[PDB]
Amino acid sequence: STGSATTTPIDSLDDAYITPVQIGTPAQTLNLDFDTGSSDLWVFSSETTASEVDGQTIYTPSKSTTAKLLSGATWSISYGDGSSSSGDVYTDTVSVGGLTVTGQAVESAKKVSSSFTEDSTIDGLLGLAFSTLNTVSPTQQKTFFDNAKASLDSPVFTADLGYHAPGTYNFGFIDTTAYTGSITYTAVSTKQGFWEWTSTGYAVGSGTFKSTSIDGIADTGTTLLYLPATVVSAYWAQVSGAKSSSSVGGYVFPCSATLPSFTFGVGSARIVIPGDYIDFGPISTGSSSCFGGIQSSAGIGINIFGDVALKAAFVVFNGATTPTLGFASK
Repeated sequence: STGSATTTPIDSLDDAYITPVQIGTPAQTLNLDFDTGSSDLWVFSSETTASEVDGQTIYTPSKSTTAKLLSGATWSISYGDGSSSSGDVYTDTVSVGGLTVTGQAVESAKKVSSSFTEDSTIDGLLGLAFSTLNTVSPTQQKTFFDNAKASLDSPVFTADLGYHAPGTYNFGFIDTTAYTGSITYTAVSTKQGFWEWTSTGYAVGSGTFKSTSIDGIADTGTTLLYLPATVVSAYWAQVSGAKSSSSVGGYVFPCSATLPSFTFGVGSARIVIPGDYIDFGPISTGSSSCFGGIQSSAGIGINIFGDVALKAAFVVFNGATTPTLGFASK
């Protein structure tokens, strides 16, 4: 089997991407944030505290003939940005782009934090990291990809995020028409539950590539690119008027600036992030100061190859017995 679904930016900055997911019988279609940095599939629902729902489409398990309550099960998650959610647990039939998993754990939110309530476009998350991070208790549950794996033509999914445009998540096959040149594969460590890999270095604009190991995670659920302070300083030093602002919360630059590209290494291959991808717009409405898309990971505890980096590539998440990551230009 295979599946193929279009993923769409939620706003004009590509702050996140949503992908339609069919849950239950008859299908209830919710738009979920596919997140390769977490491992819970959770949804706004008929059980979510009413005052914490603001425009989202909700899953109503009592209207699904295939929903089953996982007796006594609970879940509770906190994300790197400080957001959180919690609730109880159902299993139900879940389909993504034609690919169906029966008995998928669907985590129903009873409570969500303000940042989720305030985002009317995101009806929940679909986690695609390793199932060892799943937060269901007393028994951890498997991700959609883990459940689907044995049925897939090949044990892979791919992320092909668009810049200010729709993209694609594919399951079970590599679309050889979706990238230029070849895919370079690189080792993954699953020790922390993430798609964790080591980049071979970086370049700023037309600068000579610096060979240096940068351990980080491929995380479709994080907007920006977070890298060591040394690397990030070297980047913004090439932008006139750029500075790190403690009040804004990161590097900012004059909106009139021409941003250099940023290159990261994948083995001996190179992925080039165009300068425009690094522009996340006015720091507030009407401001002539803009927020940068490359920020320091200092304080996070890990480097994160988020959407800013991933949308510059066709990315293979290879869930073979020994997982790997593949990157191609496109």
